[PDB]
Amino acid sequence: PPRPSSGELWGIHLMPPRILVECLLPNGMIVTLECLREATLITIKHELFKEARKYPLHQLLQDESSYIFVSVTQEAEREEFFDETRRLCDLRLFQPFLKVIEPVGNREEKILNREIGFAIGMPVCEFDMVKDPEVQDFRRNILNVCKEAVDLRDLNSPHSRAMYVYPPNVESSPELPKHIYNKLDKGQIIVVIWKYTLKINHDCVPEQVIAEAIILKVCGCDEYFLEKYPLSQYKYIRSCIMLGRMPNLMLMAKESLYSQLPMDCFTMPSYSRRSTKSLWVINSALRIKILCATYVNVNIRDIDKIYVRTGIYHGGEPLCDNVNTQRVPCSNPRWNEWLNYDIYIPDLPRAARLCLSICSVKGRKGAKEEHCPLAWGNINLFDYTDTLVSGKMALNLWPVPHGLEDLLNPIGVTGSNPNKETPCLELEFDWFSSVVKFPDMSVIEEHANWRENDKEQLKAISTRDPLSEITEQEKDFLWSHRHYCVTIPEILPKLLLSVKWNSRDEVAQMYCLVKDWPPIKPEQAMELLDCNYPDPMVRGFAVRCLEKYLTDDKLSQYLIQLVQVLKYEQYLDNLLVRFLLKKALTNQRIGHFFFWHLKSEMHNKTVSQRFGLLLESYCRACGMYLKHLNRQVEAMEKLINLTDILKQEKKDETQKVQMKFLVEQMRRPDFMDALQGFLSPLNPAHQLGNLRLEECRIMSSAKRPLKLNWENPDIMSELLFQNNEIMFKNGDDLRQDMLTLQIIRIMENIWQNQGLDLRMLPYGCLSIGDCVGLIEWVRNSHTIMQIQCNSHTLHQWLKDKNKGEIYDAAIDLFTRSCAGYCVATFILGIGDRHNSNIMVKDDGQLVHIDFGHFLDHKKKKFGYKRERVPFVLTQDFLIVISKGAQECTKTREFERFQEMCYKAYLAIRQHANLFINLFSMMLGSGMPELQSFDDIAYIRKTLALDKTEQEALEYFMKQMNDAHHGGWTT
Amino acid sequence: MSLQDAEWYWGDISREEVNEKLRDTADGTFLVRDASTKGDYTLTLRKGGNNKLIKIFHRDGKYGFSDPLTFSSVVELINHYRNESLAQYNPKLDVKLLYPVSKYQQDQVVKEDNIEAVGKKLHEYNTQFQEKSREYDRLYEEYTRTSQEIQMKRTAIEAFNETIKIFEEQCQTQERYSKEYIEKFKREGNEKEIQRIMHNYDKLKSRISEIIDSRRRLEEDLKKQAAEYREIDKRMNSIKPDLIQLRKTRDQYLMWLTQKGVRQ
Ligand SMILES: C[C@@H]1COCCN1c1cc(N2CCOC[C@@H]2C)nc2nc(-c3ccccn3)[nH]c12
Repeated sequence: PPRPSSGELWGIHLMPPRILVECLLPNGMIVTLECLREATLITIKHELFKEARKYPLHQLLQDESSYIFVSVTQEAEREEFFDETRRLCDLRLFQPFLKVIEPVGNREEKILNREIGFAIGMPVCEFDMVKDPEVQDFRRNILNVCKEAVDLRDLNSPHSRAMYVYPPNVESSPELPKHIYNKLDKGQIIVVIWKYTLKINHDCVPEQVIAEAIILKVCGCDEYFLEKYPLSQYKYIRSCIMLGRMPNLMLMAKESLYSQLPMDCFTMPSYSRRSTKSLWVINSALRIKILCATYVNVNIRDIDKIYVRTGIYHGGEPLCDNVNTQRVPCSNPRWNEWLNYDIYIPDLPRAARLCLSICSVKGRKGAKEEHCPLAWGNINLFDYTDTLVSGKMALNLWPVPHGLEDLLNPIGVTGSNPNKETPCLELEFDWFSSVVKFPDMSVIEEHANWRENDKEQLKAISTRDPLSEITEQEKDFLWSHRHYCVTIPEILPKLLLSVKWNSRDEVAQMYCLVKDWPPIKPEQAMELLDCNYPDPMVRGFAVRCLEKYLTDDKLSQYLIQLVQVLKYEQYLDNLLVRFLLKKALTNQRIGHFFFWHLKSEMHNKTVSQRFGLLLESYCRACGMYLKHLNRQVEAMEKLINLTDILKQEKKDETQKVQMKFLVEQMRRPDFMDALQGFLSPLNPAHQLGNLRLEECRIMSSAKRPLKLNWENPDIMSELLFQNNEIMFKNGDDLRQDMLTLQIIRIMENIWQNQGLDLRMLPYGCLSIGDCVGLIEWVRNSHTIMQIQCNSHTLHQWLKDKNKGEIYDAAIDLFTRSCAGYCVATFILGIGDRHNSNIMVKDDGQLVHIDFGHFLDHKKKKFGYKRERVPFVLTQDFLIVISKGAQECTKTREFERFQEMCYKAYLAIRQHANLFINLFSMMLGSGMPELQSFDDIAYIRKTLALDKTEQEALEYFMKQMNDAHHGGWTT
Repeated sequence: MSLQDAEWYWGDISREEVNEKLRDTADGTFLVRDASTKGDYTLTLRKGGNNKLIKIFHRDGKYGFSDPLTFSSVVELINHYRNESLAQYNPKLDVKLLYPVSKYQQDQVVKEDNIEAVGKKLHEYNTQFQEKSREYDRLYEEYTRTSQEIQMKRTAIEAFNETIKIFEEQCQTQERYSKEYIEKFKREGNEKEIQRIMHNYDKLKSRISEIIDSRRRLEEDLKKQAAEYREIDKRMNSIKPDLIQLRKTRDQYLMWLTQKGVRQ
């Protein structure tokens, strides 16, 4: 299993300087050898065999070179140590013993599987034990996606290999926004190539900038202009235009970089080598027998009885009324009751699922009896081979997620709980003298073939948001004109909601429409991948939309949600996972975050097997980046062990003692080798060179986070950044703030495209495990309280910092930063802000930290049905925006500030479909603030989607006035 | 009669409040509210474990689900389909308006007319709710910590099992290689070498006995912690129903306080 901790031995976070190691020689003798904690295996094996001569039977031992060490790791694996250059303290030994054996088997294969198992955080050999045929078929069948990528990666000789390692970080469109283009001089830009300054067009290709010299690279990082994209379309150049920065670039020879490409080679693994009645033929109703359960955890006096709640679901919607079993006492969980459902079997859709749970009923207060779910479990009615389930089945149930109050959990994952020390419910499906299977699409397409006022409605229904109300009349109206909807393709989601999914007649027809349905925009296809659209044909159409029109930067921008929706898939082998794996294997910038998003949830047993199999297929084909990923993993593992020591055994010591311990440990050889010279997980284009120990320090806070500082080893590191600072957090769940920063980054993208330079600083934030993550440290930033350590204090600090002509630049940045944050926080409902949640840079850039909760998180604690204004511009912030002018609300600067907020609020409102769908794709993520579609209703109110666009602006203006106590006017 | 005095009319409630009022209700349960757009009337019906929205259009004091708008009042429109099926309107919906959700029962929770009496009671309930909320959140931490440490211990026990298998393989290995050499030294008279082999074997057996006893102590810890998990799990499955009802009672007293005070 995954490691319990990150220490050097079980129960020991750090080995002593010297330690006794029991060595088991192949002659039966056991030798007790004292080793240095940082000694290598090639040295330990040398001292062991000189000491072995002093013991019996030494003669029948072979040469030192004929043996290697084996031991039990903290993952309970018997790992053979083929790399004898490893240190004793880095072996992750369970106990301090080593066994001597002769190496056997396919050595190169065992070395790869160990490297893959290290990156995964789980030994690859555990997948071989899995009896489930769906798991094994996934491991073998998924390889063709691996083969495809490595083939498309080395067919263009060096070029194709480079585009993989250093893809171009470009926009989705070369069209330049108006406010960005106006910053250019007659449609050209001045660039400095390393000093040889030159002015050239913005539409010019990098090759013609090279011709202007009389491959390119950004100074300070590993970003390369390897494609003929318009120089403006590159994100680095596009950003320099907006911020007015001088684009410092570097030129070099393509052979100087092509030599550093390692000719990635993929090798087929070992597991690659080593009557049916139609569903429409069945003529009976659907019935399931709830046989028995083993136990439930609840005391007999505080709960009356228990029962099993079942229901047939198609995504989030039930296909028929839920059916409960009889109520039995807690001690006798036995039913053996054939539950009958109001659904005809041939009408069961392909994605039909059974959702059940063991509930506790306690009727002891008035007539209202409380029902609480104790455990839950979901089962696909059709397996991955289109086979309807039959016979008896045992299912181990999951704990109810925190905050879930519903009696069933259809959003949850299907399959049994791998933890067998849980309640187990035995079921029994009926049989029809043969196997039952879903009919093939060709053998069903025959079943389907077997005005103006209306145009104004259909168009208006497609403009609605994905969560807007849909009456039954509008469903019949949509179903009646389902053939005229092809002219308005964007209406498909609303149309699919109008289908009677518990009817084979209507489902078959809808299949023929999506088969020849024109592709929709990617941002609209992502909706078809959430928990509301489970059908394979529907999800296949969505995948094909992404395959044709989803650019790599939008894929990287939406990667979080696209990974989360993998949990909704019924089966391991689906088109979505093949598409995502392919892109991860053809773009390393995508693969890097693909790996870390999966790795960060390997602790979650609901998805560890799915994400573990996907990670195996990826690491097995990602080429030489597996080496760099392992370097990142072991770096994080030592930071986890360090912070675990500080917050466990040394939690009752002063910072003077802890820092002395920190600088002592960080100076060790094993620690410097692991935490120096590797790529930053926040951005693999950033090289984390050597540590600046004088800047590293334990943060004086309760959670004891660590601020770390690395040198940027890039030759031209002075042009961009010389210090690379990151905060390492171990204890706080950062998924919510990773999501919030992503949404804010998406909001800024919408504003820049609509010609609104509401500059935001979306610093990096990445969750790498359970309550462990990294956060990019913004340089030169101080909290508003730190600035105050008077109303003009904040304004004088920006005056003292930026003086003269720099004053106007800073005030503009502070004002444009409030516009974005003011609008984004109100829309999302971020936790209330204060002088510690808000920070400012020396240049005026505003930075909010620790967003925390979002949406109506206070409605449950305090039942106040009101939309909050989390960021209220105090008098301090209004003075800065007004350039020090009293009557700040009446200033021309404040009028332009309101115009930004108004335009930004409407801008996000106009793209509300994208944001509703993004949250909808996170409903199964596990964030208690985002569990049901009713939690997403908060942004439908803040964006005023049920009102006209003018009413929404009036609503936003009212919220701002009621929070700032007047001053907002139009 | 008026629509305001009708029980199944709720005025300005959201779709989410309707969902909770119709959660797990039997087919036929219904209620009428104003439009979210704010026909100005939406009928919500329970059917097949879903909540079907049926819009009530209004043209020139005439009401109906579709034109021709036959009915003249929402009350007459509701009562008619309370006694006849909806299949005559649309065949997909083959049910009647049978079980009404009344605003009368919602007024039964609060039992105090005085605004000072409701406010005083609201403060009591909201105080209890925060007490039980902080209690629940503390139990959840112990629940998560215990669950994680139980998983850690079980993995360690798996590691103990594999370690013991390796050390027991050493004994068999030493037994195989010895005996052959033990017999030779016996004829060769080298009794000192027999004792060195016997001493190393005793050294291996004692280490094995210690590892076995370390696994037994860990298994005893796992047994105790697994029992503590079941007890924490029970204490949470008991306060979860009480915390829900306590929050809903708190929310209703808030509803009573808002409706009884000045509004915009
Ligand atoms: C990375 C951020 C932004 O760049 C500046 C440094 N930095 C932070 C400084 C920061 N402190 C500065 C003021 O003194 C208190 C503390 C040492 N407290 C942060 N809490 C978080 C954070 C963010 C997301 C989720 C959870 N916690 N980030 C923080």
